[PDB]
Amino acid sequence: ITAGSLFSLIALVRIAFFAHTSPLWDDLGLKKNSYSFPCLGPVYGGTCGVSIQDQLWFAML
Amino acid sequence: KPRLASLGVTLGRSGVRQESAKAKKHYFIIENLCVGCGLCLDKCPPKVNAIGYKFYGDVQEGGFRCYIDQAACISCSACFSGDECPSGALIEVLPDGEVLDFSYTPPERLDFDLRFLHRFHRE
Amino acid sequence: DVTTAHSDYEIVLEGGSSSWGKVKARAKVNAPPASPLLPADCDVKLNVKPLDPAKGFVRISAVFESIVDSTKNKLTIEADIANETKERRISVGEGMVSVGDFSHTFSFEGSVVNLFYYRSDAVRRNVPNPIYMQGRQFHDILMKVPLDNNDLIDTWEGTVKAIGSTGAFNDWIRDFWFIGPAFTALNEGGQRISRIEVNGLNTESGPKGPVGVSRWRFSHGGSGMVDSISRWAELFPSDKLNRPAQVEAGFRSDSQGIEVKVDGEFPGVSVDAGGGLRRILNHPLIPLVHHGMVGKFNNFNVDAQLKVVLPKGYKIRYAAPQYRSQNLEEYRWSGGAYARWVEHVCKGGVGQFEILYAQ
Amino acid sequence: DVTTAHSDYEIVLEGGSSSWGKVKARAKVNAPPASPLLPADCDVKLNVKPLDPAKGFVRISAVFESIVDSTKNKLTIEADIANETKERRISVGEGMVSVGDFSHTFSFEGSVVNLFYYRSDAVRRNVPNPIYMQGRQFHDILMKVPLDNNDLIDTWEGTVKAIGSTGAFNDWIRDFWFIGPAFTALNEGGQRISRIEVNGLNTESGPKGPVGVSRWRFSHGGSGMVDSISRWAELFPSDKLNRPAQVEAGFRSDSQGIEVKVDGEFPGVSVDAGGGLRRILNHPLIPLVHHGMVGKFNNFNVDAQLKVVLPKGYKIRYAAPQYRSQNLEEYRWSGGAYARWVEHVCKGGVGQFEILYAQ
Amino acid sequence: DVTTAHSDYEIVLEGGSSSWGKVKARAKVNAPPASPLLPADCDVKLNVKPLDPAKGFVRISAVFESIVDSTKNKLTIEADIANETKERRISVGEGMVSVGDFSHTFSFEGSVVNLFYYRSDAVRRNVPNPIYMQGRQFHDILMKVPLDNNDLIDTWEGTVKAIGSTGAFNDWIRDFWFIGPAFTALNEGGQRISRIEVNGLNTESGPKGPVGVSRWRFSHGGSGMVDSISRWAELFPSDKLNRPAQVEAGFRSDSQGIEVKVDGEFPGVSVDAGGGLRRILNHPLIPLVHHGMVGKFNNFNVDAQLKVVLPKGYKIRYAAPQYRSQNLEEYRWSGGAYARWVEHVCKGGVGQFEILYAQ
Amino acid sequence: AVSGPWSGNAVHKAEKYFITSAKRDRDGKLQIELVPASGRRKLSPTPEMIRRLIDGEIEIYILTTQPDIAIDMNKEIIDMENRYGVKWTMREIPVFYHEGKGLCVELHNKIYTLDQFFK
Ligand code: BCL
Ligand code: BCL
Ligand code: BCL
Ligand code: BCL
Ligand code: BCL
Ligand code: BCL
Ligand code: BCL
Ligand code: SF4
Ligand code: SF4
Ligand code: SF4
Repeated sequence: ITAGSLFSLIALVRIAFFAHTSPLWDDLGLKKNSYSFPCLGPVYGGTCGVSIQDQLWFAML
Repeated sequence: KPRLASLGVTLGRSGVRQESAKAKKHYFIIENLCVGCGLCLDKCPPKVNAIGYKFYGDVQEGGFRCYIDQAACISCSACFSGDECPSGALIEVLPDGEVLDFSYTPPERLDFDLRFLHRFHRE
Repeated sequence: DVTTAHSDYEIVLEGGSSSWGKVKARAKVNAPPASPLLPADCDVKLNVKPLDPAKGFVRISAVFESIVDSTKNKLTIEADIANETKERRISVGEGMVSVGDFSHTFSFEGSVVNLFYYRSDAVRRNVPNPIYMQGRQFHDILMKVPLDNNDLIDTWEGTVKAIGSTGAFNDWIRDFWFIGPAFTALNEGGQRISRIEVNGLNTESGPKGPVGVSRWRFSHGGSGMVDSISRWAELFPSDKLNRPAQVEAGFRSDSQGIEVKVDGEFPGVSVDAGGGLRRILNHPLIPLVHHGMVGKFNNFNVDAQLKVVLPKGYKIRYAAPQYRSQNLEEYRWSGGAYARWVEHVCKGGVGQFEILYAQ
Repeated sequence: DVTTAHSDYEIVLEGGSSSWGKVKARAKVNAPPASPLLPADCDVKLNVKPLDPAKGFVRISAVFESIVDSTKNKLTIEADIANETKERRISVGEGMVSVGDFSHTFSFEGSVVNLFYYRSDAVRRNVPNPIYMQGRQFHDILMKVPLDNNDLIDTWEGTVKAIGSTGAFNDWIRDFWFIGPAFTALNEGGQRISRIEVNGLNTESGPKGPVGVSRWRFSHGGSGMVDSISRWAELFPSDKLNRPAQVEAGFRSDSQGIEVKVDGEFPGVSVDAGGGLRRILNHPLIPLVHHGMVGKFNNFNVDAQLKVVLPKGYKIRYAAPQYRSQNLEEYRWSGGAYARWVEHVCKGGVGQFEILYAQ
Repeated sequence: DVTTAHSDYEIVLEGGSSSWGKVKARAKVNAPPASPLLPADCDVKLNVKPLDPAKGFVRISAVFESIVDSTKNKLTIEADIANETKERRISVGEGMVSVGDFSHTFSFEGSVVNLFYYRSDAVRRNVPNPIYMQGRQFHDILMKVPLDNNDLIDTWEGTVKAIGSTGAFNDWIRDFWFIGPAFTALNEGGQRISRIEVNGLNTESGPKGPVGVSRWRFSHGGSGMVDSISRWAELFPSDKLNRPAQVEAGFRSDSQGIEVKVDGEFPGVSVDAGGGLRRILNHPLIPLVHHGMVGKFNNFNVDAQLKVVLPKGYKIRYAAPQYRSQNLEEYRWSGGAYARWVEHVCKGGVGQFEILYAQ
Repeated sequence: AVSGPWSGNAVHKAEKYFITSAKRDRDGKLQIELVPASGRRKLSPTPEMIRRLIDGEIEIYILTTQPDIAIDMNKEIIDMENRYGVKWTMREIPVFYHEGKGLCVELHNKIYTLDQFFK
């Protein structure tokens, strides 16, 4: 349970801290305009599942 | 003490019912900034196929970008209006020439963290 | 046991280049007014009709119907103000002043000149929204009051005698012109009233009866706070007066409190803010600084709702304080930050509340 | 441990043409005084004992016994004020000023002239109870002080030297005269202090020793707010002074708060209001406007009781705010609206509270 | 409706003849600032280094880094102030003023003269701790701004033209020098700004480019409230500057609230009080009177803690308001009387809080 | 140092300005106006605002669709694209400070000056 909480907490700390920008996207010069945007496309090896709605899914999963 | 005709103002505790309680501007892609996500392309009306794709390599290596065809663009400002662009490539030039990268920009600030001499956040 | 005040606001704006907005405001307050005579009630009416587009002239009317301690008081004004140049603005008008059984009429030929101590490009460049602009205003006045009453004659005879015998008339007239607390209002808004200058005090015959005539000229300077000086071009949207504009308001006051009703359309409610974005006109500073003078006498609780209605396709890009709720085209402000800003500005604060709405 | 202040008031009036009323006031406040030095305590005594009916001359005395930051401070005045005309009023008196081990006496021959910028019949006819009266006052002063101490001698010279070497002495003397926040108070009550004029600064020998003699003149104008100008006839009921009248008050102040004790009889408490109706004298505006200056620094809850006692056969025709309770002849005010008006006027508000009592 | 503000204070003092004290202050407030532009942030830095003991000269620096409504604003000053005599004090310094893309540098040669209207021995003998001292200050200014920008030249040309064509330039310049609410602050602290006097406005060539030069001189008088005049000797502990002293502070402000941080050591924090007893320096009156101007717009609850640390062997003889708790040599103030005095002085009150600590 | 993502635009690491018009005066001096990415104020490249560029507080760029860029940018841009929709490509050239000439554009391995670069 301790490991199972800290695991899904990672997806929650990311919703709280990276809703608009992250250290990586400030580096890649990008803005998370939206909460339900799927990916930015194939670019940078791809960036799928980066919105907070997707981070919500990875907390439920 | 005479007075003027009464003002009907029932705002507080009152038994009265309350009330319900042109091609001027131009748009462009900065190609070095674009990541080709195509969010702009889907805001363009399908009978005005202004935004389009341009390929020159593998997509996983930024091999594709978007661009507005000005010959068919009608300056409806749908791509810019919705704050779709995540990189700033989609920009707008006003009829007198200012370049806007985003529809509204937050104001600049200094930055410092406030601590306290004797509270929980000490020093 | 605890005082409370309730209020409702509403602004409806059109799209395109139109600066036209409809404003409605209802307020109800439970504390006594600072007026040393009660009850005092008052209704005001303003109507502006464009005479001709090329000239830029407009006809403005004003009616004041106020009963003060059972004393009927009425002031009526009809004038023709037009833009001569960027700093000069001439007005020709007539009006009537009635108190109880007394009344007297007047005709005036006047021009107002407005100059800014400096006009620098760097300010303009470095500033997107300038609030304070330092300046001064000069009024040329030619008053024409017929001496019909026995009292008018005596007020005129006395005035001429006073000028003749007292050297300090230009200075001590400012103690009369601003009666009771209006004089303290001068220092409060950072406004300096210069000494009046009497060009002439000559009696000229009129078909009705002898007409005392005064030709005077004065000046007054604003540290930047004064809106007449800082905003000279914005308070006269004559050229934007495509159709007639009217502002109608009134209020009731006594020991129990104040009831106020305000409504009317006029241009200039919306002004360009840069980058294709529109914005509600900056709040006038003089009214806030002038209300902090009477609004700091009773601890009160604020219940204010500000309903703003925007044009089709027009949404807000930014507002602080942020709207509590949005409902389709209309956006609502109530509670939280906004009912702190209302308590701020009802006590004399001038803190900025900005709404930017772009198409 | 809450800002709370308790107060008690009392007015007893006689019948007939008598304007005589007894006033008692006690107050208790829990916030620190806006005084850079504490503790500061003070007792004041005023006695007016009439001299002859035909002349209209009266003898007024004043004693000030205040300890400021352990420094005993005394000021004593004995004067003979009489009515010369409607605008002139001459006073002859003597007094002594003691601070710690220092003391000096003075004798003065003075006259005050009071003129209203206008006097119109229409204002009198159409306004039954006017509050705001624009005017100016002129003081003629002949000060005479015996210089029997080294410290007094040094002050006498420096002044002459300063006048001789500084052209701006008439202007910069206003800065020294209104010590601390007293100067700020000038703008606050809409009162303008004009430049003093030194008729003469001559040393004249006296039997005791060299005596400094000064003969100066000054003026000051009121926008209407000032009670000395607006109410010149009402602050000197000399002719109504059949028996000696005395007002006695005192106060204790420190970090913990203020306790005030005031009591005394004098005429002018009741004035005719028209239509056979009497009325309590309009509240002085200067004290309220002057207390809003220090009363706006600590939030508080009011606990004030105002007991008013009327003459036999004399019942109120109207009061706002209305008396909470009525024990027949004696009426009581406490709570509700009245507590709302006390918080209003203790913070600088000047809202009207009128009582009309007819036989 | 009440908001909350949290603050912490700290004063550490050394023993012997040392006047050195360390002061730290943190504050956090939840009401909107009175500034009509938000957000407005600001960081200030002051450093004073002694150049030579015999001369008494010291080098003072000041940096201002403020962003106002997204407009970067910076002012830099480097000056050499020294004590010439009891009333004269000459300063030689250079600085830079940058707003957005605009910047201009300046060099000044200046002297300030401070005189007290009177200097009596009796006041000194009978009053152990005087607060109000009546006085006036005179500034001699020789500004040297190079006209590098197109805008500078135009501001200078315009200035010369204005002087040439307007007789009232000495008077109306005070409406520009004190912009917006700054004009109102003058009357508030009982401070009179006299008319400026232009000795000369001459363009003198410099190696870089034409240098507009201004040689002006002005004066200003304090009724006693002003600390620059009343305390001229205390605000410059040059001779007590054995080691460098620095005061560092900054603040963040917007619609939501204000965050302030202040820290630094300097001499003069402790001054002799008589009878072998030391005492914390009397609170400056001008800051309190100036903050009552913006601190009276929102009802607030006070949460302030004042930790005072004394030298070994040094124990308080007396404090009002009394310290809530004590920890050996450290004494604490919080709550009760102290959080009434804070509510008092944050709204403009100047009530005395005195601490006497003897060895 | 640098402001956070929350202050101003988040994508930017330093404030961004775009030279929007390069008209010339009667004397032939190049009047350069650069507006920021937000775009609500007009500035000229004064020493105080160049001084920011030395420390990287701001960055300046020019669009290739500018009405008066003088140099035939489209032909050169079209050639490079063909080397490795081609027409409508737009780019942002990063203006840099050369102490000897002021603002220069390193276009195609050849330094240029704003006056040389613009019409
Ligand atoms: C209040 C601040 C200023 C002031 C501000 C201005 C302004 C601003 C201007 C005038 C100008 C004039 N002034 Mg002036 N004026 C002041 C003091 C005076 C005094 C005086 C008794 O001391 C006098 C005699 C005058 C005389 C005059 C006239 C010669 C002239 C036209 C007045 C008019 O038609 O009003 C009409 C009569 C009324 C009762 C109107 C009152 C309107 C109020 C003040 C605001 C209402 C507008 C509301 C906020 C928005 C309404 C929109 C609707 C479409 C109307 N001024 C003070 C010092 N004055 C005008 C000019 O330039 O002439 C060439 C003009 O534009
Ligand atoms: C405060 C507002 C006015 C003011 C208001 C008046 C009024 C009103 C008049 C005087 C008049 C006089 N004034 Mg004056 N006077 C002011 C400033 C000054 C200053 C000064 C230090 O600047 C000086 C030297 C003088 C000098 C003088 C005297 C020559 C003369 C008589 C004074 C006296 O006997 O007081 C006595 C000494 C005292 C300490 C009394 C203080 C009384 C206080 C102010 C009010 C107490 C009454 C209380 C509310 C009700 C009490 C009822 C009891 C029956 C007493 N004035 C200011 C500017 N002055 C008088 C005159 O006309 O002479 C011909 C007079 O009627
Ligand atoms: C604010 C009240 C007074 C004022 C108070 C004083 C005082 C006091 C004196 C000066 C003196 C001077 N004044 Mg002055 N001065 C005022 C208005 C002006 C104006 C103006 C714009 O109107 C000008 C141009 C000047 C010009 C000048 C200079 C010629 C000279 C040195 C200034 C300096 O180095 O500042 C340095 C630049 C700064 C930004 C410093 C600001 C400091 C603030 C005000 C207080 C900081 C101290 C803090 C509370 C404690 C810090 C301890 C640390 C060890 C520093 N004054 C007003 C009217 N002025 C000085 C003199 O005598 O020269 C011979 C001096 O001692
Ligand atoms: C306790 C805190 C209360 C509060 C306490 C009070 C109190 C107490 C009082 C008011 C008063 C007023 N309040 Mg408030 N008020 C509150 C909140 C509000 C709210 C709201 C919730 O939005 C509103 C709409 C109001 C509205 C008002 C007005 C009805 C009124 C001031 C009238 C005015 O503008 O005179 C404008 C006045 C003038 C223009 C001056 C006229 C005279 C001078 C001499 C003219 C010189 C100008 C010159 C001639 C002009 C130009 C001429 C032309 C150019 C020709 N209050 C808060 C919640 N308010 C005051 C009042 O008057 O009540 C009756 C008052 O005493
Ligand atoms: C928090 C809100 C509190 C409050 C907060 C405070 C605070 C805080 C303070 C007071 C102060 C005072 N309060 Mg309060 N006060 C409250 C309610 C009350 C009530 C009540 C409940 O009815 C009363 C009776 C009082 C009474 C008083 C007085 C004891 C005192 C002002 C003294 C005065 O008149 O000086 C009159 C002063 C003068 C006349 C000026 C003297 C000096 C000048 C230079 C003289 C020039 C005049 C000239 C020479 C005159 C004429 C000369 C003659 C003509 C010859 N307060 C409310 C509830 N009050 C203040 C005080 O002084 O406390 C000690 C103060 O700091
Ligand atoms: C609701 C009640 C709130 C409150 C409400 C507010 C509000 C509301 C505001 C402030 C503001 C301020 N508050 Mg407060 N405040 C509270 C309590 C506090 C406490 C605390 C708990 O101890 C602190 C530390 C502060 C601190 C502060 C500052 C950050 C700020 C004023 C800055 C300043 O000094 O400008 C000093 C200013 C100047 C020196 C003037 C500069 C301009 C003029 C023209 C210069 C002329 C001088 C001349 C040139 C000088 C000399 C030159 C040299 C001699 C050379 N507040 C209480 C609890 N406060 C105000 C602010 O500015 O916020 C941003 C504001 O609006
Ligand atoms: C609630 C506030 C406290 C108070 C708070 C303070 C504080 C705080 C301080 C002083 C200080 C002073 N106090 Mg104390 N003081 C109080 C009451 C008094 C009384 C008294 C008998 O009540 C006296 C005589 C004094 C005396 C004085 C002075 C020694 C000194 C100011 C120096 C100065 O320049 O003044 C000289 C006189 C004047 C400047 C004004 C002239 C007097 C008035 C304006 C006119 C008197 C007219 C009188 C009625 C005579 C009749 C007039 C006739 C026509 C002749 N205070 C009240 C009760 N006082 C200050 C100090 O100690 O500095 C050394 C200071 O910091
Ligand atoms: S998540 Fe993967 S497959 Fe889906 S759009 Fe993004 S890059 Fe393409
Ligand atoms: S303005 Fe309209 S048509 Fe043109 S590119 Fe944008 S969305 Fe497409
Ligand atoms: S939305 Fe932005 S990143 Fe996506 S294709 Fe358009 S310009 Fe490129």
